[PDB]
Amino acid sequence: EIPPLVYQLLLLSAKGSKKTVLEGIISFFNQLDKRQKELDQLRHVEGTVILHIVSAINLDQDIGEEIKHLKTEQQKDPGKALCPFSVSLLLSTAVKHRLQEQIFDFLKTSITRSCKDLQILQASKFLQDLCPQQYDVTAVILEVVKNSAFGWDHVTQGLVDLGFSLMESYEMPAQQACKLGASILLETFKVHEPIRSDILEQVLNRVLTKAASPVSHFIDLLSNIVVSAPLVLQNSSSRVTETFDNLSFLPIDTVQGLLRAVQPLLKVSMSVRDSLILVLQKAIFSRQLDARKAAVAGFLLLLRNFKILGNEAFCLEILGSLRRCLSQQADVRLMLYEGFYDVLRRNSQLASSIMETLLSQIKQYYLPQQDLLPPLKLEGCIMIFLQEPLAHLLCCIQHCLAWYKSTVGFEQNFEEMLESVTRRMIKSELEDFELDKSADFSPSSGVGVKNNIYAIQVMGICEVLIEYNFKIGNFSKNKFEDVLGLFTCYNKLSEILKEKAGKNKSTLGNRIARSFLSMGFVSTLLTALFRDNAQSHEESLAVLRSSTEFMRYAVSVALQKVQQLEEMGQTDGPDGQNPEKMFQNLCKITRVLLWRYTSISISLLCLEGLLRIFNTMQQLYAARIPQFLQALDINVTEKAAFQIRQFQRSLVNQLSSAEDDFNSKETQLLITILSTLSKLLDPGSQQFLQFLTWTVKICKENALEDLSCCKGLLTLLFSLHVLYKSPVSLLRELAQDIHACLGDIDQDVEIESRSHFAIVNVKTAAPTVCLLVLGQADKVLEEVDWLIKRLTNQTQALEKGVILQLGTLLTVFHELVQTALPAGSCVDSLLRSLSKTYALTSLIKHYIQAVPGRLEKLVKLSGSHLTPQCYSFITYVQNIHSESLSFAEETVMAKVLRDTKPIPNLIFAIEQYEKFLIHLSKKSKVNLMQYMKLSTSRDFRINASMLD
Amino acid sequence: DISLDVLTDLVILHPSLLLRYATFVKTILDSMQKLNPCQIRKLFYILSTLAFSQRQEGSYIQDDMHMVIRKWLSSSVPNHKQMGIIGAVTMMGSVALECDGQLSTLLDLVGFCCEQTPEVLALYYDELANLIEKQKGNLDLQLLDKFGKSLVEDFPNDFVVDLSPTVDGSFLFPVKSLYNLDEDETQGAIAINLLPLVSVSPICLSPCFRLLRLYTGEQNNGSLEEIDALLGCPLYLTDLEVEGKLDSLSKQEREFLCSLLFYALNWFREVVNAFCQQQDAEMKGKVLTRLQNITELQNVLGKCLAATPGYVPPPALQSYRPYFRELDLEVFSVLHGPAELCFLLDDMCWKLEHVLTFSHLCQRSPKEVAVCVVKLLKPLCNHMENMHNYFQTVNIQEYQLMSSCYHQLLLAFRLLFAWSGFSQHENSNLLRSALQVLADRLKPGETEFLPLEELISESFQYLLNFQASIPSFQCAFILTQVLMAISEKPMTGWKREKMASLAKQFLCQSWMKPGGDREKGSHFNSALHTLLCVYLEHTDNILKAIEEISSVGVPELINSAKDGCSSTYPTLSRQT
Repeated sequence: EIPPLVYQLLLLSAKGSKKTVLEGIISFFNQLDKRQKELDQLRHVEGTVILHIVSAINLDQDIGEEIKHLKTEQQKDPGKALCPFSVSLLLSTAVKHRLQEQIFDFLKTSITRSCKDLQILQASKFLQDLCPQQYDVTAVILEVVKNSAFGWDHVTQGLVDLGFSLMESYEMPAQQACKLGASILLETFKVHEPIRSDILEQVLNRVLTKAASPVSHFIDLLSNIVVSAPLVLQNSSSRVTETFDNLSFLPIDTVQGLLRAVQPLLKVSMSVRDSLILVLQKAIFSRQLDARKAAVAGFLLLLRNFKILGNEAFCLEILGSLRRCLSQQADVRLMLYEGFYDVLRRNSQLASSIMETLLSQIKQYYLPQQDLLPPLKLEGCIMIFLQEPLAHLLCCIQHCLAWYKSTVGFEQNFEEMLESVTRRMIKSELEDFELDKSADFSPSSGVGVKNNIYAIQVMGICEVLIEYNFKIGNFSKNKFEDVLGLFTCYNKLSEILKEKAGKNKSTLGNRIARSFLSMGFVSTLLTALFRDNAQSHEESLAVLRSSTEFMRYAVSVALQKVQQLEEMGQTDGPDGQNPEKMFQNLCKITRVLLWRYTSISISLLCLEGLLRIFNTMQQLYAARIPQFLQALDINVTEKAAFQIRQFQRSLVNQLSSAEDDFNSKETQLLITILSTLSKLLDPGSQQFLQFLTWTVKICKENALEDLSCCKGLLTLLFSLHVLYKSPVSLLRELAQDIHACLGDIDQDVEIESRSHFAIVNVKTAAPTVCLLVLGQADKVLEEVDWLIKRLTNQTQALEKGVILQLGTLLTVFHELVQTALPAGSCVDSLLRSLSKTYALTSLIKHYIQAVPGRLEKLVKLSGSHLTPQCYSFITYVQNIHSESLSFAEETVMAKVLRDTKPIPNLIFAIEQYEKFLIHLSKKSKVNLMQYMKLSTSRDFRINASMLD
Repeated sequence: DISLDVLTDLVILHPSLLLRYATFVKTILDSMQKLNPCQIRKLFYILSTLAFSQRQEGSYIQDDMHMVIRKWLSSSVPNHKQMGIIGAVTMMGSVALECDGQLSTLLDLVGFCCEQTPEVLALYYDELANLIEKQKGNLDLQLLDKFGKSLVEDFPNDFVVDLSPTVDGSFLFPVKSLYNLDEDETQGAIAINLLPLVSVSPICLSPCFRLLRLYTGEQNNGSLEEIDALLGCPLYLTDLEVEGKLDSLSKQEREFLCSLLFYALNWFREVVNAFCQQQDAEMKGKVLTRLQNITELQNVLGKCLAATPGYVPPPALQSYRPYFRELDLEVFSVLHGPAELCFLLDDMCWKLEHVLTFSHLCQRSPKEVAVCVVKLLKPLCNHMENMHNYFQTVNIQEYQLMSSCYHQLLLAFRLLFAWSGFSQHENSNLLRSALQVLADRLKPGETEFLPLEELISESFQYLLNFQASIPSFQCAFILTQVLMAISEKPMTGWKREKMASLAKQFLCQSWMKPGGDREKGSHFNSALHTLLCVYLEHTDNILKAIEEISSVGVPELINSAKDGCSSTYPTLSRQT
C-alpha cells in the first residue's frame, strides 16, 4: 500500500502543498530501511519511488528547495540529517542541472564536518563518552553504491559527479576527502557496468593539468580500478595514448606509477606498447633534462614490462638504447645505475650484454696499470661540473656482479680488475692523490668545487669496495684487513679535509655523507658483527672491533637508509621498492640493534635507529605491524607491553642515574620511542592503565632539570590521557603546581609550598611547561566549541559535561592567571588564551533561546573566579613590560605595540561576555550579576615633572 | 525579472531559436505555481506574438495556453482566476497592436466567467483600461468596437436617470441632486444612479468611466459629442447635510452611506481625472468647480470615515490611496484656491517621491516624468508667485492651508532637484533646459545657454526671492534642500557662505504655528537634522560654527527655556 501512498503524495505535491510530504516519506522509508537491513522486492520498489521523486523534482522544481529542511535538521543537531535514503535522493537530484551547487556544497560541508568530528572523537574518547551518537557520512555514502547495484542510473551519475568534484575540492580532512572519493569511485566503477567507461574517461580527464596539488590519488585509484578490471581501457578504445604527453608537466613519479598501473594492458595490447616505445624513442634524444628524466624513468619500467626469464628480437633490440643514453650528462646517468639491477633480476643473456656494456663503460676510467699510481680519471668529470657519477657506477657494478655470481671470459677479467682496484686503493693513500692539501677546497671557486666533487666521488668509491671485499670474502682475514684499509682511506679523507674545509660551517644535523651501501649488506654486516660468535669467525672481527670509528660508520649508514624510508617511501641499494623485503630487513636489523643497546657514543646510534624503525613501522607498515611485533621474539598489546617494559627499565635506570650520566640525547630518543610505541596500545587493555599510572608516578617522583626532556615526556602523558579520560584533571594539577612553584600575581599572600609533581622546579615552570599547559588548555577549549556547536533528549547529556568541564577548566585558568608569570611569550599566550575562554559567550548566546541552575552556578563561578582576577593581571603586565622595555639597546615601536596588543583584545572579550549577560538577565527574568563586580578601567598622567 | 528581460531581448532579436525551447518554457509555466501579476503581464504579452508571426510550434503553444486558461477559467485556487484574466487581457492587448475566432472564444470564456461575480468583472474592466491607456498610440478601432460595444449599454443603460426625482421615493434616504450642472436644462435625462444602486454592484463603476474616456478618445481624436454634455451630471446621492445624522450611527444605512459617498467621490475623481487635460471652450471653469466639489467631498468623507472605527472599500484620508481611485499626472496639466492646490500637490508629492528618488503609480519613466513636469510648470510658477506675494503681505483656515500648500510645493521642487538621476550627464540636457525656463521666468531674456555656475546663481536669486516669506520651518528646510539639490556637488565658496548664512538665520528664525504650539514633532526633528547637517557641511569654519552653537547656542536654552527655546536659536529646545 506504499506505492499508492507515494503516488497520491506526489500527485498532491504536483499541484497542492509540498512542505511536510517529503519529511513524512523520508522518515517512513528510513524506518523501512532500518527494518530491512536487519530484498529484491524492496530494492525494485525503492528504485521506482526514487525515480518518481526525481521526476517530481524535475517537473516540479519547487519541492527541492524545501534542502532547507535538511539544513535546519543538521543545524539543530549535527549528524542526524544525512539518512541513507535522504542522501540517495539528493544524490539523484544532484544531476538535475538546477540547484546542483547548493546541494553539493551542503554535502561538502556536511562530509568535512563529519570527518573532522571523527578525527576529534579518535583524538578524544571523552567526547565519545558524553556524545556516543556518531554519524559517519563516509560509511553511509559508501553504502549507497552497495545499494546502487540494482539498475540505478541517475544515482550512479550523481555518485560519479560527487566524486569528480571531491577530487576537485581536495586542493587531515582533505586527505580523508581524497580517501572517501577514491573509495566511492572504486565502488561505483566495480559494480556499475555501463558507466565504468565514463568513470575511466572522467579520471583520465581529471589527472591532466594537475601537478601543484598532491595528485598521487589519481594514479593509485587508477591502478586499483585497472587491477580490478583491466579490460575497461580496451573497452574505452585505449584512450591512454594521449596521456603520453605528460613527460613535460611533472614526470618525477607520476609517469612511474602510471606505467606501473598500465603494465598489464601494455603487455596484452600491442598498439599501446608500440605507442609507448615510439614516444619514449622520440623523448630520449630530446636534450631537455626533464624530458631525459622522463625517458629514463620509462626505460626503467619498459625493460621489465616484458618477461622471458622462465620474441627474441624484442629482447636484443632494446639493449642499445640505454647504452646510447649513457653518453649524456651525469644527472641522467644517475638513475640507470640504480635501475639496472631491477631489470637484471629478469634476464639471462641480456644480463651478460648489460655486464659487457657496463664493463666497457668502466674501462673508460680504469687505467690498467697493475698496482701503481691511483686510477683517478676524474678529470673527465669536470665539465665545476660533473660528467659521470663514478660511485653509483661502481655500486651498480658490484651489485650486478653479486647477482651474476649468485645466478650460477670477461667475468674472470671483471673479478680480477675489481680485485686489482681494491688492491690499488689500499696501496694508493693520500700522498699519490692530487687532493693531499688540507685546504685546497674553496666554495664559490672554480677549482675548489672541482676538488669537492672529486672528494665526494672518491668517498663513494671506497664505500662500494667495502661491500665487495666483505661479500667476495667469506671469513677470510686477508679481505677483512682490506676493509679496514678502505675505511682507513675513507675516514682519513672524510673525517678531515671535508667537514673541516669542505662544508661544516653550520653544525651537521646529519652524519656520514650519503652512502651507497645495500640494506641487505648492512643487515648482514651488523648481524655478522654483533650477535654472532662461531668457529667460522677467523679472529678477523676481533681486530675489526678495534676500529670504533668503523663501528660508528657501520650503523650511521643504516640510520641514513631508514631515514630515506622515513622522509620518503623508498631507499637505495638493491631491493628498495619491495616493501616485504626491507620489512624482513627491518625485522632482522632491529634485534641486533636492540642487542647492541642491551649488550651494555655507539649505542646512541642504534637506539636512534630503533626510534625511527618504530616511527617508520607505524607510519608506513601499518598493516604489517603484527608480524613485526611477533618478529621481536595474536594480541599486539601484550607484545607491545613487553617491548615498552624493557624500554621502561632503561629509562628508570637512566633517569635515576646521576646528572653527570644523563646523556640527554639518549633521554630524548627513549622518551620519544615510548610516545611512538604507546600509540598502538589498544584501548581495551589493563596494561594501558599501569603504564599510564607509571608515567604519572614517575612524574610525581622524578625531578629532572632538562627542558626538552620535560617537554617530551609531558607530550606522551597528554597524547595518552587524551583518549582515555578528560585531561582537564591533569591540567588542573599541573596548574596547581605551577602556581605553587612560582610566585603570586599580587606578591602579598604566600601560596603553600605544595608539590603535586617533582618535575616542576624553580626552573621548569618557565615557558617550558606553561606553554604546554596552555597548549593543552587551548585544545580542550577547541573541542568544547565543537560541543557547544553540537549543543546548538540527548541535549541534556551534552550540557552536563560542558558545564562540568568548563567549571574545572575555569579552576585551571583561575589558578593559572594568579601565577606570577615571567615576561616573554608565556605572558602573551595567557592573555590571548584568556580571550579564547571568554568567547563562555557562545554557551550564553545559545541559551538565550531558552535558566538552568547548573548554568547559573557556572556564571557564579565565572564571575567569582575569572574576571576580578583577570583585571589584576593587567595591572601587573604593565610594570613587567616597563621593566622589560628598559633593556632596549642595553626602533622600539615594535616592542611597545607588540607586548601590549593583547590587553585591548582581552578587555573587549570581557565586555562582550559581560554584554550578553545583560541580554540573558533581562530575558531570563533572573538577575545573575550580584555575583560579579563593576568593570574597572585605567587612565594615565604623563609625569611632566620627570619629563627630562 | 532579469531573466524575463533577457528573454524579451532574445525574442525581439529572433523568436525562432526561442521556439526550439519555448515548448519547455510553456510546460514549465503550466507546471509550477509561483506566478506574480507583473511577470504574467510581461510573459503573456511576449508569449502570444510568436504564433501569428513565425511558424515553428506557434499553434501548439498558443492553443496550449488557451486551453490552460479555459480549464482554469474558475480555478480551485482563487487567485488563478485573476491571473488568468490579466493574462487574457494582455493577450487581446498584443492582438490589438487573424485572431477573430480565438478572440471570440476567449471573450465568450470571460463572459461566462464574469456571469454575475463583480470582483472579477471590476478587475477585467480595470485591466482593459490599463491596456488601452498603455497602448493609446494605436489600437484597432473596428476590432475594439466588435469586442467593446458594451459601452453603449453599460453606463447609459444602467446608471442614467431622469433629472426630476421620480424613482424610489420611499428609500433609505431621499435622492438629492448635488453639484448641479452649470448650464441647467441641456439634456433630457442626465443623472447617475448610485443611491438606488444599493446592490449591478457599485464596485464596477469607477474604472469603467476611465474606460469610456479611452473609448471616446479612440473613436474620435477629441472626446466630445458622446459624453461632453454627459459630464455636468447632478450626482444622485442622499441629502447633503446627512453628516448631521452621523450621530445616529445606524451601521445599517450610514455604513452603506460611507461606501455610497466613497463610490461617488471616486466617480468625481475620475471626472477630474478624465476630461481636465482636454482644452475646450466653456469647460475649464467646470473642471475647477469639480475640483472644488471633490475638495468638499473629501471634507465630508473625513468625519463619516472617522466615525466608523474600521471599514474596507474596494480599490475598484491622507494615507488612503490604495483604496482610492488613483489620479494621473494629466490633472496638473491644466494648472493654467488654497485647499484645491493643497490637494493637488498632496497627491503629486507621493508620485514625485516614487517616480523620482494595484500600484498604478509605477508605470512612468523618470525621463518622461521630467519632460512632463518641465512641459507644464509655467502655471505652477505663476501660482507660486501669486501665493508667495500673499505670504509677503503678512485666520487659521486659509493661513495654515496656504502654508501647507507652500510646503508641499517646495517639497515638489526639492524632489525635482534631489532626484539622484542627476549624477549622470545624459539627463543634464533637460536639466539645463529647465534652468533656462526658470531663468527666463526670473530674468526676461538675455539668459539662453548661460554657463552652469551662473545658472546656479540665477536659480539662487530666483528661488531665494521667496526667502523672507516662510510660514513653517518645513518650508525653510525644504528650500535649503532645494538649493543643496541644485547646488554643485563640489560645493563652491560663495554658495558656502550663502547657505551658511541662510541656515544660520533659519536656525535663528522663529517657527510658530498660527494657533501657537511651536512647530515641534518628529518630522520636525528629521527636517532639523537634515537642515543642520547641510548647514554644518556648507559653513566655512565648521569648528567655529559648532563652537558657537555649543558656547552661546545651548547654554541659554539650558538656563532659560523650560518649554521655550534658546534666544539665539529658537530652533533649539529641550525636546530638540
